[PDB]
Amino acid sequence: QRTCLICGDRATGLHYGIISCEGCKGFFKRSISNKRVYRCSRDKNCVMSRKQRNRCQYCRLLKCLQMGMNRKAI
Amino acid sequence: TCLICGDRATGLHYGIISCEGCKGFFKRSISNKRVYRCSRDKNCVMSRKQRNRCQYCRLLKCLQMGMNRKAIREDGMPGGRN
DNA sequence: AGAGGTCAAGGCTAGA
DNA sequence: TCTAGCCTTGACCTCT
Ligand SMILES: [Zn+2]
Ligand SMILES: [Zn+2]
Ligand SMILES: [Zn+2]
Ligand SMILES: [Zn+2]
Repeated sequence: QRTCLICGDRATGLHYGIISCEGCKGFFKRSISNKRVYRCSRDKNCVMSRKQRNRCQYCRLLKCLQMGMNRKAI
Repeated sequence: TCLICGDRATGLHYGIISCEGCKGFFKRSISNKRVYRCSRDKNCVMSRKQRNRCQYCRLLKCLQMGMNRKAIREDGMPGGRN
């Protein structure tokens, strides 16, 4: 019963290097494959939870990379 | 093809085959708890260029054809599978 | 397992 | 106001 290193949601195994949920797995895949560049509309310190992760793409991706998700896979 | 207005369907939405218009209309009608009223004989015809002439008959047609109110999520989370 | 793919949920905001 | 075309998302799915 392990948790996503990004948002704390239930994790389903390792994805792109680190334990994570299906949401952050899918989010990271789409951000890298499509070369998306996000920007925080606030203070670059947005909360990452199941209910609030979708409210800032920039901080979500930043967390993904900081926690160790490997872009090289794609 | 949309079961409500005949417009081209984009897939299943809230239970039945429907277009993006009726998809969004049903979502807005349920989430905002809208009550509409018909200004005629509660029998307005539903087509692409006419569905927007009576919100009451459009919503009644949505429910008749099987659009499910329970398909709007209380937690408001997107994606996944039902 | 852990990649990539599926496709109906909800989100955004032009255009009427 | 409201509409709907298009985008973003994620629990399952197939594939390597
Ligand atoms: Zn996560
Ligand atoms: Zn942020
Ligand atoms: Zn329709
Ligand atoms: Zn009517």
